[PDB]
Amino acid sequence: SYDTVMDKYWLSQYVIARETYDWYTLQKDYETVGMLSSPSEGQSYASQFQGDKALDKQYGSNVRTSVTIVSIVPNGKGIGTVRFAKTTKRTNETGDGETTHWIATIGYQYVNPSLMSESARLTNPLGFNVTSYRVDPE
Repeated sequence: SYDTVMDKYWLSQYVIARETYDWYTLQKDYETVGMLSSPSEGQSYASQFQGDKALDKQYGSNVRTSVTIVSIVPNGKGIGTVRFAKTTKRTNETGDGETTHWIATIGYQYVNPSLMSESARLTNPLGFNVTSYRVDPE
């Protein structure tokens, strides 16, 4: 399925943007999630970078969390399931970090792309749009 392959691409892009923590990549990841999410899901994502305990304020460049996509099942019923690993490393230090495994359940749709600017279509050509997101331990 062309649709299946394309859904997998965007679900993958979304999880990577949303679960990665990299100081030098943060603004771009943040905007990618923002652009690919509904207002409600976007504000909910953003809450982690708000306030005193905002993640960037706490970590700076001393922590990096990298994502590895393990498997993806879209279901054609507007929900996709993404299994992935997170590896967190304290950048100044050595070793390999902790790796943990998760399952993201993602509600998503595609919105008419004609209703966006050509510029916005350069980052989201198909109107991919995440309406709900949850992450649960394996």
